[PDB]
Amino acid sequence: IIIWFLLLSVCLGSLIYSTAALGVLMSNLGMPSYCTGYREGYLNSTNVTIATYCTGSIPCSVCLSGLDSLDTYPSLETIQITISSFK
Amino acid sequence: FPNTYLEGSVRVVTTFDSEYCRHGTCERSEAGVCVSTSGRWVLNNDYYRS
Amino acid sequence: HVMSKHTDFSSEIIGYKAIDGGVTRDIASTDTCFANKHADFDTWFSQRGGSYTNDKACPLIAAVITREVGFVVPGLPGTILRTTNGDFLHFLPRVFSAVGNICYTPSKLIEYTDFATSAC
Repeated sequence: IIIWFLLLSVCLGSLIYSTAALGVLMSNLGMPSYCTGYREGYLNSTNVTIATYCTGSIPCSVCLSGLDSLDTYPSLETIQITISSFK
Repeated sequence: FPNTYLEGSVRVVTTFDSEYCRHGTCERSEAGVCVSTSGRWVLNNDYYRS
Repeated sequence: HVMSKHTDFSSEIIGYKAIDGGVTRDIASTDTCFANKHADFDTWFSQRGGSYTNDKACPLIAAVITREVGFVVPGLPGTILRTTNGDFLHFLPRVFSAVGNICYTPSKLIEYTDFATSAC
């Protein structure tokens, strides 16, 4: 029962990896391919973050792997800190 | 942020019995009035009083 | 992804500023690591005798520019511009020459030298 679902998840992951490999081959040799639309739309878009552009969709994020984004900067964060209370 | 009545080189502030917080730093202060000769951040406590 | 160096808008830059913890601050020669996207910053820092190592876990370098470049994103200081290669850039626009790093009070804008000891 659970084994069938695990195998389905493995096959879906393998298909996603195949699409990622196709995107890598595109970035290396061109290329008119599956991942052209997402990257072409994202390059001209004003969305500095991939979360708002892809809306959390897995294939869109997979096609966009390897490109610079605002989310890659950890120094822009600011952890809220409570100062010492008293003596 | 607390209420203020003068801004610039010299500042006067008023506080209540509640904690105030700013960008990345929250602090606890008591009610009162403080006067500073410089535009530095001011709150009513022993640390700033010293 | 590996950061790259770009030289666009080099003639419009007066100086450089560092962003640490989401707040812009002045640069000192004692600092040892930065995140950089510009090549002229190497000449800017070498003339003062400084050396550094590039890493993503270090304060970003931003250039003070006299030209309105990029667009404003809420929560981020200055302006953000994206290069033709996809890399992003940061700049500090100004209206008047006597501008260092400016922070926002709820009512007015006041310059500061240190965020921890200012009305910011």
